[PDB]
Amino acid sequence: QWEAIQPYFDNVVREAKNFLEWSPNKRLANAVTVAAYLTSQGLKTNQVRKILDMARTTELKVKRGEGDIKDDLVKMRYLLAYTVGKATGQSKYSLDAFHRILDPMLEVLMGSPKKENFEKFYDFLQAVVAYHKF
Amino acid sequence: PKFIAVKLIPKGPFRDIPRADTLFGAIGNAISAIHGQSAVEELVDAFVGGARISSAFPYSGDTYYLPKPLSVEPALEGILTGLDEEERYTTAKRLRKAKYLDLKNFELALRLRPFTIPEEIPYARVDVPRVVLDRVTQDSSIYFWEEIRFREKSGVYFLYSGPREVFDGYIAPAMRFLGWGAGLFEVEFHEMKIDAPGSEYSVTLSNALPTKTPVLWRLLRKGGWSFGRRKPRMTFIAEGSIVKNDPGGMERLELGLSHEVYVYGLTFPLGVELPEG
Amino acid sequence: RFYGKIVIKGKIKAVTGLHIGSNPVIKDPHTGLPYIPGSSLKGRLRSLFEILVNSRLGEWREKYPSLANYSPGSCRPDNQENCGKFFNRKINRGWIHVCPDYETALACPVCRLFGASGKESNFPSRIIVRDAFLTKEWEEKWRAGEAITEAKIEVGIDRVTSQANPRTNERVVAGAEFEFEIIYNVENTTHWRDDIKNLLTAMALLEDSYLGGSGSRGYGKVKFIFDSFEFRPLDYYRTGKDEDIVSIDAREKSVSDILSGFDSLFSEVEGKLE
Amino acid sequence: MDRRFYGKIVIKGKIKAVTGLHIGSQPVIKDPHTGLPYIPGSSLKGRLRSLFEILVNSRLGEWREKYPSLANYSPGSCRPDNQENCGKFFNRKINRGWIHVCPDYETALACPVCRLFGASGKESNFPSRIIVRDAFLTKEWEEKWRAGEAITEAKIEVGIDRVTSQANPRTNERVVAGAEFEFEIIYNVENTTHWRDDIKNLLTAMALLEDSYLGGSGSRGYGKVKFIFDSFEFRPLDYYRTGKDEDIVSIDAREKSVSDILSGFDSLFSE
RNA sequence: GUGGAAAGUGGCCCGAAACCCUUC
Repeated sequence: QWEAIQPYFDNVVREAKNFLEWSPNKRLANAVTVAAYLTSQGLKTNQVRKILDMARTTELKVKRGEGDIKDDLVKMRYLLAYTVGKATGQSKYSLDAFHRILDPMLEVLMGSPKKENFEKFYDFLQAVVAYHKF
Repeated sequence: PKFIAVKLIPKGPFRDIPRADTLFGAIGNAISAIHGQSAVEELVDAFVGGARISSAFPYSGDTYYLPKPLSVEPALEGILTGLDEEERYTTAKRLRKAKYLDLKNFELALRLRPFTIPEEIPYARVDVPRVVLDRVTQDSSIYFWEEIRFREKSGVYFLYSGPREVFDGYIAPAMRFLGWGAGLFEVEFHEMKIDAPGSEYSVTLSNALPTKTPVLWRLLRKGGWSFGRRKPRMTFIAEGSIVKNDPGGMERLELGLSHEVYVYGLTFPLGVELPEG
Repeated sequence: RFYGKIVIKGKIKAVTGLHIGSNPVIKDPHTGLPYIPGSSLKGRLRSLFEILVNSRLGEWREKYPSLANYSPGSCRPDNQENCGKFFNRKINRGWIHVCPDYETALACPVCRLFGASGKESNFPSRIIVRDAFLTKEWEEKWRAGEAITEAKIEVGIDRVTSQANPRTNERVVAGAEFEFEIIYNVENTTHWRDDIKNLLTAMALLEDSYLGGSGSRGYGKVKFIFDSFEFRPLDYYRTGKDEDIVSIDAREKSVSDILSGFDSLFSEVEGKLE
Repeated sequence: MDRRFYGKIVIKGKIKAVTGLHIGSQPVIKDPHTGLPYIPGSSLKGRLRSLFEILVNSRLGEWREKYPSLANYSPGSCRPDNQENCGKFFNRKINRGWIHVCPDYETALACPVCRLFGASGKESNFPSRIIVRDAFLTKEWEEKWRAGEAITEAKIEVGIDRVTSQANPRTNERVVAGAEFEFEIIYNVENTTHWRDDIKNLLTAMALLEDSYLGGSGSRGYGKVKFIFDSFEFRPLDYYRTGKDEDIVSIDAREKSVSDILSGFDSLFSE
């Protein structure tokens, strides 16, 4: 089922927290394995669906809505730990695998980065999602 | 020969590539529109009688394509001896799809040297299935009427081997007059250079009406209504063949209108040394 | 003669998108972009204008004197050409308006602004509707993706089973300026004022009716924001360093441009007039 | 045979839907760039037309001479006899369903539905004479969406049948109750005697749509559209040809119960 | 003095039918 290469791929993403100036296959080649660990545990979609709506709305705010996501990125950062605190037993044992990636990414990526800088993270946000079903 | 070029930046589709005589029709209607009624090509008779038009391809970038020195079709196997013994089929690329060539593969596509064919051709001869409509009701009537369609940065050009006084007096005002939608047109003048060796027998660069002198030439048949009544067929040499036993095939007077339409076909040389024939 | 080539240059915003078809897909020439073909713009721009003068033929009748032998109708009941109802020209199924002679079509206000043919007539259309080609905002918008088309699905809902069926449409994205242009020959200077007023009338019939395919349920609703009325009298071609009219550009609403600033725009072109 | 328009009466819409709205696509339906809700014209036109022809199906027994080409039909259904024309007031197999389409011109010129929503078929194909704009979300809710306070909130249903309720759920993502959709609707006016019995014939359908729903699962809510009109104005050919900034404007006070401004239809009207 | 001159890929079509976010 779960094997230690998969949290070590998560640890490559979490300790090599810098993906922003990296290759566009460094995202996808890890995003399978990440989601593989994220589908090795349960991680059903409907509690993750609160996160993705905050992405797509801020993605439309990227597409000529504002200059950046300055204050609204906090509630993207907040609601992950909120779901962690809400998660109980069969979920907080598992949902932290989704949690341990977006916080250390968005830490320095709340440096008010460019829309072309954040799009490289939003593509990873999308990139995790489909391999839940695959 | 430092003959200048005229690059026509399009903005969209053309009906056809203008076939080196339809411009001289269009130049005629242009100088019929401007300059009154008697500064028209009757007055420009002795001025195109020493200077030529001779259309050619688009460019697709800045690589000014040029049609073919047709004097490489006889002894193509005499050219490509340097290749391996599977050179036939590159000859079929340089005979059957032999359409247009780069300049660097045109100063040595003649003069008996191993040229190379290009492939970035800015054609989209597309099949645009246009209009179907009745003013009150349905209409089914898919009548096609296809047109040509270009690339992103391409465009037709043509040449001008003449004195620049005559160019800027008739044709250069007319080349901005030309600018149903397919007349999309922005004009940008230029100069050009061609190496062009000794002038025994060489290319015409136009569509051609010769004076009875046949040497290795694709035949053409060009119609054209040209203010109403259908012009005759007027058998032509195609783009770029070799009639240089002293040409000067005069423009042909026609009949049908009040003032005569008279069709182009007078050519201008280049440099080729052809193998035999 | 020729004292001509008025350039109306502008941008047409499709407020709810377009469906100039060819799954039905839009016309996409060589780069994958869509575009309004200038054929469709001229065609809808003559259908609206021809039905306008179909309603209004019996009352103009002195201005445009050749439009008096018609007495409105279509010649689809009496299946013959040249029938005096309004319009014959049976092409394959349709019936459009074309005057069958040049001498008549020097005066028919629709026909002398989009031309005439058939047998021994040959009137040139006096207008050049350039195809509009996706101005440089939405070209650079397209380069990063942005999905310039939009697959839209409708259904034929029944009422005794309430079943349905996919009929996809794939229209252009709602809101896209297209770099719209119009070139017009200004032969017969006495005709010209009413002529470009009539072209602006036909364009003002748009923004209130459907361009582009399956209209009347969305899919049309275009807006001309045309910037620069120009002029190219007879000196723009023999020369062209200077000396041509450039009109006001910014917020010219076509339902207000038609006369409320037009005679303030006409009189500068009256300054050349030759 | 003539189209012969002079007219284009327009109504400026404003369908503030209350209690939800779920129009569907491939989830609400904004395919263009400004992600939003909107009502795409054709879902309003088809819900107008099917409801109006359901009214005409029951009320054909008393008009029956007015709109004379209606009298070629029966109030039944072409469901059992699967022929594309049967003599009943339902025909025109689309792919598996049936809609009312008069397959002629002169039978469609008089038909009280088909003179207002267009014919099709062999050789005939009447133009619909009504123009149903795509209803985009108004500028007020655009400004109130830029500032947070989100529109298009989701909603979960379940299939809790009369078994052990292991009900598989299904989210729907309807539009929030209260959404001004800035609607616009144009009707081409031709040959005036053919006119006053048309928009009065039209609004009743919208009145029925004021009682019924549009947009999706309307049997469990999701309707209540409340067409609070804005313009009721009319744009004659006397200024499409010569635009002097003049127009013939009606009044949009609250609504009409049943055609209270039938008298004010003809206030300054000859065409 | 232009293989020309006139020629809306158009007309019709609800993304609809049903479903208690509730039980153990």
